[PDB]
Amino acid sequence: MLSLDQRIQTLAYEELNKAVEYHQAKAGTVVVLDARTGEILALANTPGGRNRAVTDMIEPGAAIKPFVIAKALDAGKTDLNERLNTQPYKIGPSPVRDTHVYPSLDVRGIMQKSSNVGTSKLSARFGAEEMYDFYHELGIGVRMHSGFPGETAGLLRNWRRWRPIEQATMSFGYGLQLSLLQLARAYTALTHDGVLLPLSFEKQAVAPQGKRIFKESTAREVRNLMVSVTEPGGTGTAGAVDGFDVGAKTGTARKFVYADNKAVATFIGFAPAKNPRVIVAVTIDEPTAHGYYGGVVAGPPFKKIMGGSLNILGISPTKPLT
Repeated sequence: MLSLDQRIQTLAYEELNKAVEYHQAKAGTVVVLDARTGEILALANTPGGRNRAVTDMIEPGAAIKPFVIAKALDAGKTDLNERLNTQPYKIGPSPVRDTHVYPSLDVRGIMQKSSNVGTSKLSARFGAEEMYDFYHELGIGVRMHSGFPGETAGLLRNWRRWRPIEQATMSFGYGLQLSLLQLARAYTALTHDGVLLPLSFEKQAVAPQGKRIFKESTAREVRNLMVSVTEPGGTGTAGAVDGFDVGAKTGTARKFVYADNKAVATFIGFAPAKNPRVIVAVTIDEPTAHGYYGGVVAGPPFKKIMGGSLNILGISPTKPLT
């Protein structure tokens, strides 16, 4: 009747509490979607006061980067061969920096290493109004109308109020806010070959009519780029799943005072990367023990939830098991 798959939800709820307790976090959330139909297979929240996946508005941090890269590729403002100067720079007083000083990176490196500089430079190739409409067409600031009271629209500030630094920080996930469900929805544009899905709490006999945001070719090429995140040399190797190519993104969103230690560890990805079937999104709110970063904190729960979901759904491994 409903789209909930109890086998996946119980797996997700248990793996979530495991991670939340181990790292002594304030809260956590997991979303599992059918990557081809948008059916919500699992929605787990801890300490399960409210449905945080739908209600809690967060700055996504680095999790939004693949959409800026996809947009730059879709419109032809960059390509897969271009190497971008990724030295840290400033816009007036405000700095734009990565964790490491990379002299140059292509779009694959920007995804792989999670480069704020590279992503902001690609975004700066669009006008403020262009990015505003892009973010709004991704559903940022658009209510899900899931039915749960306390649902949030999200925050997308009017483009006319954007300072140049603010457009830059939005490109790597600060200055706009959305729920984990909204963020998981947006990734259907990458898995469903450029077509954004509306999501559904009930079973779907066929994928509903979505809305195209990217060319099919753009979505496929971006998916390949994101597999470098879980492969050695990427920030999300802790989310690799045995027997699959996993395209994913990690982020450590910082919170208001931006604090250097209070942060929401995020890990979101899909598999099988080339022909995705499952989206898994994990957020761990304010971990205080055994790590800080989305990769190390939310990676392991993603790994087990993704691998179990693929197994539960009977998805054949693409590579030999180890």
